[PDB]
Amino acid sequence: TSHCRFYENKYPEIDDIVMVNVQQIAEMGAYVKLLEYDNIEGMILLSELSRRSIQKLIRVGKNDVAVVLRVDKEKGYIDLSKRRVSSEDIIKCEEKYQKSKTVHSILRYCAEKFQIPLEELYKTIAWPLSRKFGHAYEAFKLSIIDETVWEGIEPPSKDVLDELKNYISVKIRADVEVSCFSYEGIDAIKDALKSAEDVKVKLVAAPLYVLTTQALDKQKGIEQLESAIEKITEVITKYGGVCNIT
Amino acid sequence: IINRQATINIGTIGHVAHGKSTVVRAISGVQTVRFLERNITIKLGYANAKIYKCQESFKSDKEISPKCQRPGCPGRYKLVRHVSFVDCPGHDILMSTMLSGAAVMDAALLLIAGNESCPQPQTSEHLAAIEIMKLKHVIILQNKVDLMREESALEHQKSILKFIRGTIADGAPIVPISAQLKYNIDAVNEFIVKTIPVPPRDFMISPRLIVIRSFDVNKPGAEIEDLKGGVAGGSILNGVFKLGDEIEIRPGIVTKDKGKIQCKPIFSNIVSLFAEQNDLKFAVPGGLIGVGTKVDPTLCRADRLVGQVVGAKGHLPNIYTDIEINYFLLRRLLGVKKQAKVRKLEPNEVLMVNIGSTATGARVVAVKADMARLQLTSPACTEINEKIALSRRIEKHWRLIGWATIKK
Repeated sequence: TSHCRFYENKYPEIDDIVMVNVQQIAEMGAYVKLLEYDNIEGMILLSELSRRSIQKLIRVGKNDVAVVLRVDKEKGYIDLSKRRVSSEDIIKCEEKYQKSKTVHSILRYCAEKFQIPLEELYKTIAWPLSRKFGHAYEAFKLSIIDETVWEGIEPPSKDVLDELKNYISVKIRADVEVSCFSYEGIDAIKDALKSAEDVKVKLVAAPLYVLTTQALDKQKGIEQLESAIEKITEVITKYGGVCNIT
Repeated sequence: IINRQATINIGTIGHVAHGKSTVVRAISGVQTVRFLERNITIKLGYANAKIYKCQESFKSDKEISPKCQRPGCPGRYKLVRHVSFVDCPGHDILMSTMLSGAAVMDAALLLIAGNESCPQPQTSEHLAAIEIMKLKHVIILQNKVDLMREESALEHQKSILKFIRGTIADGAPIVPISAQLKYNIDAVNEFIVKTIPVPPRDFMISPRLIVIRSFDVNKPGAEIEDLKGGVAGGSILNGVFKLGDEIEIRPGIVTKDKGKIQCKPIFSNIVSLFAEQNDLKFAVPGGLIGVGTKVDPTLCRADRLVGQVVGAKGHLPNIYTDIEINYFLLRRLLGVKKQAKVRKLEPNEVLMVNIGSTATGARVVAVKADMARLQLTSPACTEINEKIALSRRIEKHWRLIGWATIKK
C-alpha cells in the first residue's frame, strides 16, 4: 500500500512549493492529490491556476508546479496557487521533486521484504537521513560513497540494507588462434594464457581461447588487450610455431 | 583379471547402413566413440573383443560376458588371448582408411547381408585386396539371416561356394550369424580359437609404428587450467615399446609461410598411455594403442596427418620423392557396377598409388614393360617392400587395377 508524507509533518506551510498530479478538472478547479506533501487531496480554484486554450488540457498524468496559500491544521484542508510561482526557481523545484521521487523509489525494497507497514519504515529511514542532513538523496549518495549516515540508527533488517546498497552500486571479448608445429606446445599455450588473464576466462572447444576484459570507465579496453596480443606474438615465433590474430 | 593387452588384429568389412557396427556391438560390451573434436579424424573404427576359455554338443565353447551363466558352468575363465578390432567402412568415396586398416590386420572377416542384392563387385574387390595383402586367414560371415526364407539362404551359400575356390584363400569357413537378435556367436568364437594362429614376434627387429587416429583432451565443464597432452592412436606391427623413448612423425612440416626450410621432423615423448580401458607400462605389438605424447592438442584435431609412419630415436630410415615400382596387371576391372577391360599405361596422367597406408598422387614418366618411375607430390617414406595397391581413373571416382612390389 502506498501512503505516508514525504517530509516530517503531515500538513504543509505558507510559501512552500509542492508538485501535484491532476485527477479531474472543471466546476471547482483541481481538488487533487499531491506528490510532494502527502497523498491527501489539495485544491486550487479556477483563478490562481492560469495566467495567460485552458480547458483543453489538464486531465490525468500531467504535473503542475504550485505554491501553498492556506492550510487548515485541524482536519485536513489545503489551498494552492500556480500563478505566483516564478520561472527563476522552477527548475530547482523540479530537481527537488525528482530527488524526492528517487528517495521514495529507494524506500520500496523494505516494503516488499518483511511485510510490514511502509509509513513506519519511512519514519525509520527519515530519522538519520532526512532530519539532520537536509535533503535525502544527497545523504544517500554520501553513504554509498563513504558510510556516514547509517551510523546513527540500528538496523532491524541488515540484509535488506545490504540489498539496497547492492542495488545502488563493461565486458570486452578477444580472439586468439593457436596452431603450433614445434617441439613443446601445451606448456607454451599455458604460458600464453598466463600473459592474458588479468578477469573471467573460459575454454570453448580446442582452437579458440575466449577471454573477457572488464572496463573501468567505458573507453578502456585496447590498453591491455593489445599488449597481451603482442606478448602472445613474442611467445610463439621463437621455437617454430605460428599463431594468428584476426 | 590380469592386464595382458592385445596380441593379434582382426578386421571387419562391408557396406554403409548394412551391418558392421552392430556386429561389433554384439561382439563387445562397452560402446565405441567413432560415428569434429571427438573421434572425427579417420573413417576407421576401433573396438575390442575377448577370448576366454571355459573348457572343463561340439559347438558350445565360450561366452563373451565376463561371467558365464547361459550354458551351466559357474567357474572362472582362463586367460588365453586379448584382441583388438578395427572397423573399416566400404564407402565408394573413402577407402584410404580401409587400406590403412588392412596393413595392420592379420585376420579378415567378410560380412554381406541376405535380404538385398546378391552380385556386388565391391565385395569381390575387397576379397582381392585381402588376398594381395599377405593373408590366408579369411572367414566369410552372413549378416541378415533371420529375415530370410528356408532354402534361399542355402542357395545363396551354394552360389558363394561356387564363386570362391580359385583364389589365394583355400579353406575358408562360412558361418551364418545374427547381430540384431544376439545368437550363434559361440561357433564364431570357436572358429577364432581353431583356425587363426600367432606368428613369431621378437625384440630384435627395429620398431615400426603407424598412427591412424588423432585425439585431443579438451572437454567443457572445468575452469581455465585443466589441460591434458595430445593423444595419438597408433597401431604397431613389429617392435616393442617401453616407457622412456622419443617418438617421431617422419615426413615433417613447413615452419614459415619465402624463407628456406631445414627443420627436422616433430619429436615427442610419451606422457600417458591409453590401452583397452586405462593405463599400462609395456606396449606389445598387434593392437591400436592411444599413445599420449607431447604433440599439441591444437595440431592433432582434423584432417592434416592421417596414416603416416612413426619411428624412434637411434634408428634412421629413408625418405623418397622418386619411387620405383614393379607392376602386375589384372584381366578385367574390379569394383565397377557390367564390367570393363583394363587399358595399358599412358604417359602424363594423374593416378593414385597406395603404398602400405598412405594415399598419394603419382605421375607416370617412363615405363618399358615391368618397371615404373613415378613422381610424388606429398611426402612418403620407404623401408622394405610394403603392401602396394594401385588405383587408376577412367570415370568419376577411383578404380583398382592390380598389385605391385618395390624393386631395390
